[PDB]
Order: sequence, then structure tokens, then C-alpha cells
Amino acid sequence: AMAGLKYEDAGVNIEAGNQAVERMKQHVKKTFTQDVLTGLGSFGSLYSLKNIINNYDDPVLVQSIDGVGTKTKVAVMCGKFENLGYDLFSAATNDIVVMGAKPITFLDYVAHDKLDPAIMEELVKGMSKACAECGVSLVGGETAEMPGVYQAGEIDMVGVITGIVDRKRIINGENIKEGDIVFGLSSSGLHTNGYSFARKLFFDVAGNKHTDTYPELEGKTIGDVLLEPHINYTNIIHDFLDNGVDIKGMAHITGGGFIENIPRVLPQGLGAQIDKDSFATPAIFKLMQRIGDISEFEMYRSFNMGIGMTIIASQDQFDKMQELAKKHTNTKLYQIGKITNSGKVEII
Amino acid sequence: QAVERMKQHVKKTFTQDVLTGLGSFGSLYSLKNIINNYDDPVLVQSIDGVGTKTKVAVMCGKFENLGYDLFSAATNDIVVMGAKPITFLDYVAHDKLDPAIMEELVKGMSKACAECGVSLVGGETAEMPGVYQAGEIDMVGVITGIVDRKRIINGENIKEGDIVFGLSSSGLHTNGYSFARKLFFDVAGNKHTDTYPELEGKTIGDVLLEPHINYTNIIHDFLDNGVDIKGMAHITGGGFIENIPRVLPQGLGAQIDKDSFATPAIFKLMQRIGDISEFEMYRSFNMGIGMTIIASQDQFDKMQELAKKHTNTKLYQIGKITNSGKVEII
Repeated sequence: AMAGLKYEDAGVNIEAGNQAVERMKQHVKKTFTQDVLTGLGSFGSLYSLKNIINNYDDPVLVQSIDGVGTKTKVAVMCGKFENLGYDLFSAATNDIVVMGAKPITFLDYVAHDKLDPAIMEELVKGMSKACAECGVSLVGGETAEMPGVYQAGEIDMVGVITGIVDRKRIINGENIKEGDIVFGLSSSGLHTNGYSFARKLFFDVAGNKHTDTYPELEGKTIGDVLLEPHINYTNIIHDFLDNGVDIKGMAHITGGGFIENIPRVLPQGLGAQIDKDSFATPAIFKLMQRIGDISEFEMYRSFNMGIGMTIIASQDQFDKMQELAKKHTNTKLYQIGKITNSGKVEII
Repeated sequence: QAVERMKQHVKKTFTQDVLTGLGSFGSLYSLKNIINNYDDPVLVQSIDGVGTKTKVAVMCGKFENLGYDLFSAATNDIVVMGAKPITFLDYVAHDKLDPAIMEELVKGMSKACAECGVSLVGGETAEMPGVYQAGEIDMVGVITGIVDRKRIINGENIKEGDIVFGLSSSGLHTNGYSFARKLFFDVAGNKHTDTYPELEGKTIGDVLLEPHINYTNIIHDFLDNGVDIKGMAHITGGGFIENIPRVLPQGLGAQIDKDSFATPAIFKLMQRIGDISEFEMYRSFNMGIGMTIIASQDQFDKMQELAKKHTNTKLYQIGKITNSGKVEII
């Protein structure tokens, strides 16, 4: 154009939609193993079973579907999305590793009041990295934009993990006996449960904003502490199993804490006793207990209270476990309790 | 009690390959028979939601067909490559959980699973009050299936002169409900119990809520019985023009004869009320065809013979593959 004139398009720099798509594709592709083949659509892949059939005597397909839950609402209010991909991935895959399954594929669905490609880019970055850390291929996904369904700015994240375990290696708790030990691996916080409650506690009743802190938090913001990611126990559990640790049973500690989650893996009539003083409780829990005037018993009935995964094995497995655990810096191993004849899970 | 009825619906989906899982509703799936019956098995998966149809279901208070919708929405997307569905999992999120509703959804999903041999191996519900608008829900489902490597159908062998066949839909299926809801209930100020001349006394709610048809059985009947299918396209949002090109080799196009198949009344109604050109209709809606199948003309005879037993859909010859590079309606 001739000199001395306004640029017509000045101030509008709007990147072609295909740019974000391509970046997401690059992140997803980083998750692919040799077993992946071209799938359907932009993000679709398939998965060859050839290697699985060769490496397993009697392979069984193990699957689980899970959402993040109201933690997303906290992420939205904080404008902090970078840990949610990890939250979702862990929420789903910890639920199959309790059986000794090796995760193979992942798919995700994210629904939005309004789909914002920048936010989606961050979720895909996180989910892809989470997958890549444990050797899982992200083979497909879907999005939905439904402002009439969702409250303003809200989202819902759902994911599905698929894994393989040899039939004879399924860890079911059948061999658990009185006198076996309960071990546990620390959580980072609330993980993926109890956020509706926490949000109301802090932001409704207490009147906080997410950038506030409390003495328990040593300057860390409530938002940052709440948004720490759900720990993925896949790698440490497989380190144990690959090194010959004889794991009799496991329980992923989610809503309802020890009492709700442990009984699932116990043979008829057997109990468990968990010593609550044998492990550290994350500051966020102690803080909620104080601010919300919640009784200690309700807290332990409700929340993981610092243990995200339990492992049941004989005492003589502890040395090998603790040796192996040292290298995994995202979680800590404790001996927290024991299997009894009590017919109940109790916290003491 | 409601949980026991749900467990019974879920159990009805179990094939011999199912093993006990984790939790009330969890199961596992043994691959032994897969490994024995396939040369080179490939695991094929897809995840999808029902979409905005849920809002109409909530408005009508009719959940009978929604669980079936969810299964079909997920499963049809993998049958286009020749995969045989094996397992299903579902996730339902609610503003406020109502167990009577959940039972109805589980009833529908299980029916769809059971009739095609898919085992429902797990699921989850979530109540998230600060997330959903009053009474609203979201439903997600994931299908897993198996295909032999050599038998993957991608459309790569499609050529000019191949025929486009289609299988009838029941209605909008799973797409276009945002438009439908706004057309009928925002603007025309209708209630879901209202009717229109095109509907002959059937309510707008009932016609909208007819279930997304499950094409699993007819497609595998075609495939297992010797129909040489070069490609398929599930007609979902974007109608023929958006969906068909995805399976067409570069430069190829399709011509669809609009008069060759019946269009359900609901589409004619929306066309009139919205004053939408016929041109626009075929670009935005399935217009009566939920699935397209591309094969040579000489496959029609076997297809028609095999289709007879399948009473939930009708087979039509709707068009042909061209060199136009575009999808055109004539």
C-alpha cells in the first residue's frame, strides 16, 4: 500500500486454527510407541497387539474410566491449567495399577462451556507428558462445547485407561492373611477428590481468594496447594513388581479414605488397622481441619489424609520396597498398618 | 435395590470372555479368544459424548433412549474401519444425581451392548453441582474393538464410479440438537409436548428423542458375509459434505441423489420452521441417512439379501463417487 496510511488489519493478529491443532498433534505424537498405527481423524490412532501377544502367556484387558471432578472449577478460577492433564491421567490409571496391570493406551474427553484452544493446548500438553512418563500412548480424544450444559467457564475432563495384565498375575488380595502389613505411599494433597468441599470451605465460608496463604502453608497460596497434581503411582508400583516385590493387594485411596477403599481387597472376615501417626499429613488437610472446624474423625472418614496408595504385603517385603522407593522422588513409602481378623477397616 | 437392578442390566452384557473386576460394576476382559480368532489383532478405540441431545432429554424428562444414544454415538465411529466392538465403559456427570434416571440410562446402554455382543466392563458417575446448570447432565462413553490388521477399511481403494449406499437414520441421532432446541423451544416458544402437521400427532420431544441407530450388527453381517466394502462414513455433525470426504482419496468427490431415500418428518419440519434451503439442510443434517457405505455396484445384491433381517434400518443406493473433489447433492 502507499505510505502514510493506517494498517487496515492493525491490532488483529489472529492465528489460523490449524496452528494450535498442529502443536497439539506434536505433543500427542510424543506418546507413541512402536505399537501405534495411523487411526481415524486428526488425533486418532490404533494399537497393534502383536507385542502383547508375544510377551504375555494369557493377557487380560483391564480398563477404567474416571473424571477429574470439581478440581477443574478451582483450576478455572485460578486460571491455572498446567497440572490438570496430570490429574486426569493419574485419576484413571492408578485405578488399574492396583491389579498389576501395565497401562498401554489412553483416551480423553474434555467438555467446555466455551472451548478455548489455548486452554485445550495446555491440557493436551499435560496429558501427553503424563502418558509419556509411563509409556502410554494417547490414541484418541474428543471435545464438546456446550454452554447450555455447563455453568460459565466450567469444564469436565474424562479419561479412559486401558492396560494389560497376565491372568495369573492379577493382584486380587486373595492371598492376604492376618499379620500381613499395610504400606502406603504419600499423596500430594487432595488429589482428585473433595474439591467441592474445599472450594466451599475456603472461598465461600472463609472468604479467601486463591492467592491467600495461611501459616500451615508457609507462604504458598491456597490455589497452588490445592492444584498440586494427583500422583501417578504407575512407575513405582512397576518398579516394585519388576524387582520381585510380592504384592498381595493394593487400594487406591480416593473419596472415603482408608475405610471406604481398603475393604475391597480384603478376604472375607479380615480387617486392617491403620495407624494415623505413622505417616505425615499434608498441610492442606491440617489447614482445612482447623479453618472448617472439622472433627478429626470426619477428616479421616473423608480424605486420603496423606496416603494416596496402599500396598499389602508381608513384613519381609519392606526392605526391598524402601530401597526401591528411594529413587522415586514424587512419593514417600511408609509402613502404616497391618491386616487383622477384625472384619473391619479401622483408623487408630 | 436400584443398584441391584443396574447390576442385572450390566451382567446381561457379559460374554464368556468377561472376568470379575474392581468395585461393584468393574469387570475385566480376557483376550484369549481374540488371540485365537485373529491373525494380527489391532485394538481400536473411540471416545464420544451424546452431546446437546441430553438437554432435550432432561427437558422432556425422558431418558429411555439416551443410554442407547450414547452407545451408538461411540460404537458407530469404529465400525467404519471394520472393527468389531468388544467392550464399553461409560461416565455420567450430573448437577444432581437422581438414581431413577441413572437406572434408565444404564438400562439403555446395556440393551445396546447386549444386542451386539459388547460387554459393559465399567463406569463411573459424578455429581458436580457448581459445574452443571440445573438438572443438566453429560454422558461420555468409550468403545474398544478389534480389527485384523489386513482388514482395516480406510477408503484407500475407492475409485470413481463406485456406488454410495446408505442406511437410514431414525432422526437427528446425536448431532444438531443445539440448533433443534433453539429452533423449537427458544424461538417458536414450543413445549416438548407440542406437535406439528409433519408429525401427525407425535410430540416434538418424542420425535427428537428417537435413539441413534446402532449399525454394528448390519455392518458386520455385510463384512463377514463377503460384501467388499471399500469405505464407510458415519454421518454425524456436518452431514454428507463434512463426513464423506474424510474417507475419499484425494481428488474424488461424491454425488448424492437426494430423492433416493426417505427423509424423516423431523427434518422436513425443521426445514420449514427455520426456512432453511434444501441446499443448507443437506450440509448440516443427516437427512435420513446415518451411515454411508462405499462399494462397487455389484455388491448391492448381496447387501440387499443380507439387510433383510435387520429391521432397525433400511438400505438404499444413494449416489456415486465422482472426480469432482466435492460432495454434491442433486
